[PDB]
Amino acid sequence: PAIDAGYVSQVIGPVVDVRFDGELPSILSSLEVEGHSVRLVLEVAQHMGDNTVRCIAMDSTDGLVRGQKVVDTGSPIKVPVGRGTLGRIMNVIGEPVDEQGPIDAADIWSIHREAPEFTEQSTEQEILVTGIKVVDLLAPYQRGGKIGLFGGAGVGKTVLIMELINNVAKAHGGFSVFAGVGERTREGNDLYREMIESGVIKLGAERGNSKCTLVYGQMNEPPGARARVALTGLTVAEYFRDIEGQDVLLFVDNIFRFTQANSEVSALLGRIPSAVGYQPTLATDLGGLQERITTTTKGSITSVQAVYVPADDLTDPAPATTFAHLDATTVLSRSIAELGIYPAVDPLDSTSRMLNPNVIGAEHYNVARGVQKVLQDYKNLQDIIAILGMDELSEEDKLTVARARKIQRFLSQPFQVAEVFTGTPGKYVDLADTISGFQGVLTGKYDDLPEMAFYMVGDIKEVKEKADKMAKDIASRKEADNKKVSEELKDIPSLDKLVSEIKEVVIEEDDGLEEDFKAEALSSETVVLNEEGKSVPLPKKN
Amino acid sequence: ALTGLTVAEYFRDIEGQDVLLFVDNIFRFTQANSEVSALLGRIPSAVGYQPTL
Amino acid sequence: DLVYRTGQIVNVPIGPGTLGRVTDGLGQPIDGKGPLTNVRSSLVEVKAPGIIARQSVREPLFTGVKAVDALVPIGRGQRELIIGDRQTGKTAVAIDAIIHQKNCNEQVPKAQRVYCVYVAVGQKRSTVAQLVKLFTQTGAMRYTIMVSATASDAAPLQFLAPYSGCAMAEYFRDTGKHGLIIYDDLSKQSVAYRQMSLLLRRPPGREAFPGDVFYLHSRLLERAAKLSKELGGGSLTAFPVIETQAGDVSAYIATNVISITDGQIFLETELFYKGIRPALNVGLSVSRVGSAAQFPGMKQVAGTLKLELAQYREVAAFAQFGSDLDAATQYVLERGARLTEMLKQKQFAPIPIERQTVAVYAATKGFLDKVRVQDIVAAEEAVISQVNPAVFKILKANGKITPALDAHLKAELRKVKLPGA
Amino acid sequence: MRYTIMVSATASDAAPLQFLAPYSGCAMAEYFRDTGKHGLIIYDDLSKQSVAYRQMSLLLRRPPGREAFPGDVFYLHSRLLERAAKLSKELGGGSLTAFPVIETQAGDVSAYIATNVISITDGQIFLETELFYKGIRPALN
Amino acid sequence: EHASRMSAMENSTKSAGEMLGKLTLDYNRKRQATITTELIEIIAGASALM
Ligand SMILES: Nc1ncnc2c1ncn2[C@@H]1O[C@H](COP(=O)(O)OP(=O)(O)OP(=O)(O)O)[C@@H](O)[C@H]1O
Ligand SMILES: Nc1ncnc2c1ncn2[C@@H]1O[C@H](COP(=O)(O)OP(=O)(O)O)[C@@H](O)[C@H]1O
Ligand SMILES: [Mg+2]
Ligand SMILES: [Mg+2]
Repeated sequence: PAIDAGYVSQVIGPVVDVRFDGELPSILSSLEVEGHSVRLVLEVAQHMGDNTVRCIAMDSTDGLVRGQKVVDTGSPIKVPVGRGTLGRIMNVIGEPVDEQGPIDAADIWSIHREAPEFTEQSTEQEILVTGIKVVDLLAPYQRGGKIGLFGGAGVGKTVLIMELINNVAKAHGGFSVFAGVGERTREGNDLYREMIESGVIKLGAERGNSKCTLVYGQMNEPPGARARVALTGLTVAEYFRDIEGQDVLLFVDNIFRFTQANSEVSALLGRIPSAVGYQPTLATDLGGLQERITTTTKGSITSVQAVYVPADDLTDPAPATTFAHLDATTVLSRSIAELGIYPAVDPLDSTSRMLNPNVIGAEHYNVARGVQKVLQDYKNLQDIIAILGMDELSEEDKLTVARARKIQRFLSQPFQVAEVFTGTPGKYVDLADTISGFQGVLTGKYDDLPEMAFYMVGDIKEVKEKADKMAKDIASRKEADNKKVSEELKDIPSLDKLVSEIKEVVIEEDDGLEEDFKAEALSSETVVLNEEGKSVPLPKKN
Repeated sequence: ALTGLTVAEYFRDIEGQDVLLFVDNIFRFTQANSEVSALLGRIPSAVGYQPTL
Repeated sequence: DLVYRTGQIVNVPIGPGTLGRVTDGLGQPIDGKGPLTNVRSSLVEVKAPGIIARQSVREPLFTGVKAVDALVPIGRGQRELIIGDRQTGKTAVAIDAIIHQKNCNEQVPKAQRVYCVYVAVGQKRSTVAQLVKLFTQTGAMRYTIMVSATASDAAPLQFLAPYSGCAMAEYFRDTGKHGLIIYDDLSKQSVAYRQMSLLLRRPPGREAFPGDVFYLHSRLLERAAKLSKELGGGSLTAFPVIETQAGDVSAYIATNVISITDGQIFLETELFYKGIRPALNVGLSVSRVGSAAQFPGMKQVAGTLKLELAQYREVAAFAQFGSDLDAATQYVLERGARLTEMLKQKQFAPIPIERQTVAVYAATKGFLDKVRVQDIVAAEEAVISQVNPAVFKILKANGKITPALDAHLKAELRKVKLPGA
Repeated sequence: MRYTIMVSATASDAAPLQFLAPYSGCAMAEYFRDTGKHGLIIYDDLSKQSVAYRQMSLLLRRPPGREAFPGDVFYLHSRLLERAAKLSKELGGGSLTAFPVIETQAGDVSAYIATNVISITDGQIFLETELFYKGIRPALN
Repeated sequence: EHASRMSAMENSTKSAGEMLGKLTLDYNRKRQATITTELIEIIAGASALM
């Protein structure tokens, strides 16, 4: 019993060293610390030599003493997988955090795998329509591909990824998985309460008809939990892909927090830092995780990942490494959002492998390249229009400016998840309505309409119906003089008897915060521990 | 760059002749000393060259 | 020197005995009023409440600021960033919120009161002392805890003073009451944590900050939550303050806390020196969590206010300054300037919410179009004084502008003597 | 694919496999150069070999340099690309032509690995992202 | 023509003074990031040896 039990050698933040006297655990193996306040799981990261392993804790390390018994589980972090995880919230180590009881697991799968091999790769470029005009036209999404949403803290990567849940997850026949990695715990409770009323997640006896598994490793967790909760989110999605053969949706709200939390531990693993301050293993940690999210021959994972750019720097090495792992990138811009254009997608920075005329048809492809042509031509004039105004341009270039100012309002779209704080209802735009709507502004069919008629409308039907409303309303200044007459004895009583029908609420003096308060006696002198462990005051020496 | 200079210094000193020494990319002399500088145990100077640049 | 262990993780005294007390970053009082009496020790490093432990933000937290409570509405349990340059009114907004809770706590019942905690990280000790005199001569100190790690204090004391003040504020959240925590100068704490990290010889990242400087603020701000009904239902509202350099909000710590908090209050330095105080950047300041937790009636009339201020920013700086004038949208230029002057407000005078929505109903409906722009702050001060005070009791109690009330509101708004004109 | 070999050390592979795959593929392409045939090698993402080589040297505790790259990262690409030659008639007359690919960040040609391979290779094919969106495909500057 | 050019060039000095004032701060942020970046490259190369 003395063997197969290591003791804590040293604790440096989230990094714990454990010395095993008899036999060392493998790298990626999971450990358990005896006698902690919570269930503290360590995952072996390095063999340091001299019979010590180097581990990363999955919870906080405060309260760890350097003699604590650590038990080897003989396996990596194993999480419950299967249809019993549907409608449940799991943390990084597979514990249920939704207070619905234990998870009825079909299996207990390790979170660490090799990527699926070269012979198990599928080459099937089928489009996935999202109902978003800037997404369906300029950077269309693959039905079984990896999708990145690049954003700069407040540009709308979460509102876009919630609209993708609102648009393509209801129309999907398979199972969704949400990996909340390093995001706001308020958003994880918002998504949970929204998926319960929508019937995506059902509680109690109807739990088997749920279509979503939530895995949450949010930004209140230590960096060991945020570095492995993406691996927990893949493992639930990899079971439905491999074993169940399903088409899986995987939404990873900010995958950058996987990279950032691996940099918080790499300072304490004794590594020399790489470029700007990230770990030297940036490309192989991200490449080891992103290569497990693939469409194989027995199942497809349509993954939509949000990527946070750290200081609106796309050349930062953590967003720049992620660009090579994706089939469709949707780079959102801070400067587009300051114009009020939502979703704030940069049309000259978002790319897709699907934007190819042999995949989406030559009629859809030629419109997208024509939209990007006049948006680039408007960007080439951006400093001449600044320092000299539009009066110095050509008459063939002022037509380029006016058309590009129209389509960048026409790429804007109201969302069904943004209707709560914007008031305007959401617009789902079909694919053929976007290609036909953007033919008309390029050819010149809508040079009659103003620029602001294209702002925040769904279809090209809705820009004509808004151009009328902008000119009925300026004629509505001469409409009528509204008088409110003879209503005082109809149904409105008075002011003074309106005061008498309010309900006075009793204001309580002496707020009474001494209720249920125990108030332990904190004395003046600092109470310390002597060599026999008793609580004594400080001695009178310095 | 010292090997070809030694041939040019023999024609100058012993032969007494006038020499033309063409050195293509003397930058690569300074670059090659930078590729071994951290392995010789020298902490780096400015932009990434050796302290003895 | 001999080092003794105290036996316990780093703890501060929390409880009802912390109200009224000025405190350093470790728990011991500095105001010279004796030790903390009715108090108990809890950890400064508590894991934030999870997903089931929280609920949706439903109840409003009235700031007392007109440009805040109308445009950027803030609910109980929210984290709202106050971000801007130096001397742009960052504290002018935070300490109007603390003073306004003193006015509201004398009218709401016992379980609806808001207890404030003000953490001063890296401030001058004189400005902390001038702030306790403000909170004492107002009476706000009865509901306020004051944590202060000043500029001469050590860098671990400034690192820990937000966590010390949050644990003193988490006493009210965990007991069903409502808390309001203000981390003045959020960036400061990160500079003090950058000092500890570089002196520990840890590898610096971007702007020489450590890799866990996001986790420095994400761990702190996730503890401001609206708890569920099986946890008392108490809330904690955070107001972190971030000072930007030359209005650059794409900085490392600035974009860190923007990607943590729910909304932001961008205070622009250009509007602050043009007399528009509070200088709320209306285009950039959002709050998408406390928008559902807004006072109705104020929600009725500020939907028109931010819609008219939206098209006012379409006539921004090229009225005739750029090329020409059209004189058809002259009306919105002489109305957006009226809604701008409506939201200006003097310092240390927070307004109740039922008197703010009448001042916006007087402006957004058109009862001040005759008033010239020089005398609107005199006009709306004459609106609240001359309209009878019975209408403010109806709008507070009903919680909305009822169709019986806007008849008597429009009756009372046409018989006020506006200055000038 | 009848005439093509494909060496693929992907992103999930170890860092010494991506570091060695340009040399593994060049040795396969050197069979045709050394036997009188003609080869054509494409080192796609040679900017990703230097990142894989940086990971090994930083973890072998070799001291970092410009952008934490090793000091000998010029010699990483100079000894690789100089193996692409046109041999003499006494060595068969065979050839090997290389197309290394370097990805820049926001058009910054002045990057560290970018300026090394520009000074090593004979020509350059510059592809600008602003000429790409003007309809000019291939976006040759 | 001479009096509308006098106003169109006042709007050009105001536009090329707002562009210059914004690009000065963009240079000053890139100046401060540059001295911080190569200094971190020197300490990381010195901590590997010392
Ligand atoms: N609404 C207001 N009306 C008038 N003056 C105001 C208003 N709000 C703030 N001020 C004044 O503006 C000045 C700015 O001080 P304040 O503490 O509000 O700024 P700050 O952003 O906290 O500055 P610092 O970076 O120095 O802490 C003070 O003189 C304050 O009295
Ligand atoms: N689709 C949208 N429609 C309207 N406003 C939006 C939209 N997306 C983002 N915004 C605005 O930008 C903010 C970004 O919020 P959020 O998406 O949560 O940020 P982040 O991108 O950092 O996750 C919103 O609070 C809102 O003010
Ligand atoms: Mg987010
Ligand atoms: Mg201040």
